[PDB]
Amino acid sequence: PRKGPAPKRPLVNDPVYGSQLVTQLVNKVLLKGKKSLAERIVYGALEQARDKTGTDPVITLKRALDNVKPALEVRSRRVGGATYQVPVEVRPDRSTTLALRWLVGYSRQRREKTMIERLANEILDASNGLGASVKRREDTHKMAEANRAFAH
Amino acid sequence: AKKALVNKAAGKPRFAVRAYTRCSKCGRPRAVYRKFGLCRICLREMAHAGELPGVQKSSW
Amino acid sequence: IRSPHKYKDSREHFEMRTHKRLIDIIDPTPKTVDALMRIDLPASVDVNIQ
Amino acid sequence: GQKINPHGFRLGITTDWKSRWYADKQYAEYVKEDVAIRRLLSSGLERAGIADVEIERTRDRVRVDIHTARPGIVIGRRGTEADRIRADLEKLTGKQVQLNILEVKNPESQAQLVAQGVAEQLSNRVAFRRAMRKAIQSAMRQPNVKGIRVQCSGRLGGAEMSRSEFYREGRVPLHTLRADIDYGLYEAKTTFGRIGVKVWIYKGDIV
RNA sequence: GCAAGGCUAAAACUCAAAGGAAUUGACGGGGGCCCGCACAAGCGGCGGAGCAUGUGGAUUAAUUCGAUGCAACGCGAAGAACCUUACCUGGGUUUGACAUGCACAGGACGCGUCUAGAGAUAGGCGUUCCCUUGUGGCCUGUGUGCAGGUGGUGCAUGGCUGUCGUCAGCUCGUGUCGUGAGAUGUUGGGUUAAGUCCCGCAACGAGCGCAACCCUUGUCUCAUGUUGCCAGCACGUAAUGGUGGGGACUCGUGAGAGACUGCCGGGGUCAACUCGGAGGAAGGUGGGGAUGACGUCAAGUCAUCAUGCCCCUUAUGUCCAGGGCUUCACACAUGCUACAAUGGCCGGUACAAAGGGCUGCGAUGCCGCGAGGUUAAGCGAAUCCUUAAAAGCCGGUCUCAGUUCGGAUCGGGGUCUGCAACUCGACCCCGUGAAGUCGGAGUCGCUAGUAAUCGCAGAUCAGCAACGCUGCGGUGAAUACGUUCC
Ligand SMILES: [Mg+2]
Ligand SMILES: [Mg+2]
Ligand SMILES: [Mg+2]
Ligand SMILES: [Mg+2]
Ligand SMILES: [Mg+2]
Ligand SMILES: [Mg+2]
Ligand SMILES: [Mg+2]
Ligand SMILES: [Mg+2]
Ligand SMILES: [Mg+2]
Ligand SMILES: [Mg+2]
Ligand SMILES: [Mg+2]
Ligand SMILES: [Mg+2]
Ligand SMILES: [Mg+2]
Ligand SMILES: [Mg+2]
Ligand SMILES: [Mg+2]
Ligand SMILES: [Mg+2]
Ligand SMILES: [Mg+2]
Ligand SMILES: [Mg+2]
Ligand SMILES: [Mg+2]
Ligand SMILES: [Mg+2]
Ligand SMILES: [Mg+2]
Ligand SMILES: [Mg+2]
Ligand SMILES: [Mg+2]
Ligand SMILES: [Mg+2]
Ligand SMILES: [Mg+2]
Ligand SMILES: [Mg+2]
Ligand SMILES: [Mg+2]
Ligand SMILES: [Mg+2]
Ligand SMILES: [Zn+2]
Repeated sequence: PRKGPAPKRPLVNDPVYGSQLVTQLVNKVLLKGKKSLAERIVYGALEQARDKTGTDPVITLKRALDNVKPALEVRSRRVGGATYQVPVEVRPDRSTTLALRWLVGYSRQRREKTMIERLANEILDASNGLGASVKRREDTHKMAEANRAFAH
Repeated sequence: AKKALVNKAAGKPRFAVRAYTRCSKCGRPRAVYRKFGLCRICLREMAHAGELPGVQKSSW
Repeated sequence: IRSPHKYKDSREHFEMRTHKRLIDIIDPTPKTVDALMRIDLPASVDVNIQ
Repeated sequence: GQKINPHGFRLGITTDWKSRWYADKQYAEYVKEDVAIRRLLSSGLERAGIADVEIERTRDRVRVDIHTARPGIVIGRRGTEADRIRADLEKLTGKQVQLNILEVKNPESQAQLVAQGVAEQLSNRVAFRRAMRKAIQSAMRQPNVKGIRVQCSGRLGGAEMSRSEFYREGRVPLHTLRADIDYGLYEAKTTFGRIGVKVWIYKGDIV
């Protein structure tokens, strides 16, 4: 708003996985107030990923988010008779939020049966750097880099 | 409304289910609260005038 | 509804409070019960002997 | 219009009720009885200056306490008009009735009495601003009146175009619900219709 | 004067203004500042399909009527079978379905019967109490004045209400300045959610304004122990506090403390105030509700009610019996349902608040798959009912399909209220099982216990409200870098 910033609400660390990250994904996939259901889906996906790989699910998630972390956005502006996109830098928190939203959205509309295996496959693809979120990040990066001339 | 309809309601009706409740101040047949027997607008005016024991403005 | 016509969004609410207490189990001594039935409280409060 | 009733606003805080009874099932009957007897008081007894009407019901017994400026007109010719009014009252209620007139201290600090006087002046066709000024100066001559607001609305002198005007003096803090305001509403009967009168009298914050 | 055209220069006719300065207001795609789910980041929808409600148009006997941008469209209307009802057809009444003055008399009245669709009409009854001797109450017939209208005029109106708008400014007294309208105060610099305050100022003061006092919620203390609770015990019916016992505890409802920039650090004309800290339930207004200034929209309401002028009085008054207010080639607006696997079904299973209750809440028990019916105890209620909370959790099935998704339509069969349910009610059982697969351009709401989601209760009411309204509770998020942009 016009009257300065608004502090962001804090989060708690999950007893099962002591990191704010897992709570962040639960919050992002939470819909209709079913926090327990979101936790169940994320735990099933993480257990599936651990079953398929062997390494720690939080480490796989960290690899995935580091791979899908973007650098610049393409926020647009209009001055006169035309509108053009302006590539600007992104803060780490905003980049993490955008990548998590992209991952969740692409896992929601995948061609599988349940979100356990859907999110397991999505996080594994993001960890290996070949998934839908990675493709979206590459597209955003290149289409923003194509507008480097208008960098005011 | 109509005083003829008021008298018709007040009288003892054949096929008693034909009866109905109206306002005790103006005879409005709608929005009549059985606790008081007045219509909605008359009830509001009476509450503002403060002539109902126990009825007053609510804030919560 | 605050308005007499067509303005449904103008509403005023009212509360009817009623306070109950003094449910004591005082003994039915004849002198005190006669005194109690002889004394009378203002009509704003309702007495009920059980 | 857009201003709420001061009496209702301060109801349950400072002011009291004009009808005291305790009925759970007989509420509708008591309300009908009260409105009927109030209609009876309003009709015919208008010139007595009806300011306050108090109704009390104590265990199937009707107590009536009417505040009027001149108890003489109510009492009539040594208990004749009052006796007839009480007889009509018992005929209407079906129960024993006590009708007692206590006093009115002064009909210039009282709302629904200043308004009644102004309405009478307009009915007998005196200048409305002149009556306004007379009532206001009398309220100032009254000892505890820190502000009196009177509003005149209507045709205001037979004019086809109705207009709404008011004067004020002192303080009339309608937003101060801790304050004490005497509010009254009466209508003046004119030959081209009628004129409604509202009076707000501010008599200090609180006792 | 080569020309363009320059110079001198009228009239008829037309209108009562054309104009010059300055003031206020408003406006600007002018300048400066600030703010708002207003922009931006996201969350969930509408517009696509079906259903419910209101509207326009068409039909008809009426589809009574009003409302028409935001601020009308689940509005008036918090409950249309006749009743409501004000509309249509037909039939009655007509000094009247109702209240009074004046001339007369006596019944008025309560019941059943047949006439009638009922309204209305008479055949049989009791009777005039009042000293109809006179006064006194009541009513019929001639009436006479009158009653009556939901007929109109909200552009004659009062009251009430919406809107700008919880917008923070709007004015007055004295003085001063100018012929005057008018200005000043209300300007200038900080400051606030705020014309809140601070320092100067031909200004000095004040009112309506702001916060505040009213109510709810957030901590503790004192008081209180029943119908509420069970700390140390007895009692263990039945473990359903069931009983004594207890004020240990919540809790209930009476009174206070506390949170008011209170204190400190730096800053700020040292003042306003700003930023951060300790103690705390809460920090700057702890959160919210009530609280709506001068006035505007000739805004709405002659249909809550009331009111001036006109309009009828065998009728535009009134009643009754049916119909209609619920129609239907279409469009709009507001809500619900889905289009599924965050899911459907089967079995088990735990945790609420706030309300309602003698024309009632129907604890159990029985009948019925079922809604419902029967006898019946307790309950004017912290002891009784409502009362089972659903979302939440576990095991199996289904395996992305117009489907174990979807419940619109239709046939058959029952229950409840109502004299009466085709019009014209709700619910229950079986079977049949449509569109719909995320919705075009466009468009709506939302910053914290918010949006999102799931259930509960009330009001209207005999039945019609688990799709409207008002409140209650559970789980419960992501974004705000910034004010250039609508
Ligand atoms: Mg009814
Ligand atoms: Mg100007
Ligand atoms: Mg945006
Ligand atoms: Mg939609
Ligand atoms: Mg659509
Ligand atoms: Mg219409
Ligand atoms: Mg609505
Ligand atoms: Mg009818
Ligand atoms: Mg009808
Ligand atoms: Mg009329
Ligand atoms: Mg108007
Ligand atoms: Mg100004
Ligand atoms: Mg000025
Ligand atoms: Mg001020
Ligand atoms: Mg205030
Ligand atoms: Mg108008
Ligand atoms: Mg209108
Ligand atoms: Mg009217
Ligand atoms: Mg309709
Ligand atoms: Mg709806
Ligand atoms: Mg199904
Ligand atoms: Mg189940
Ligand atoms: Mg059974
Ligand atoms: Mg599919
Ligand atoms: Mg299809
Ligand atoms: Mg289906
Ligand atoms: Mg779309
Ligand atoms: Mg109901
Ligand atoms: Zn009424």
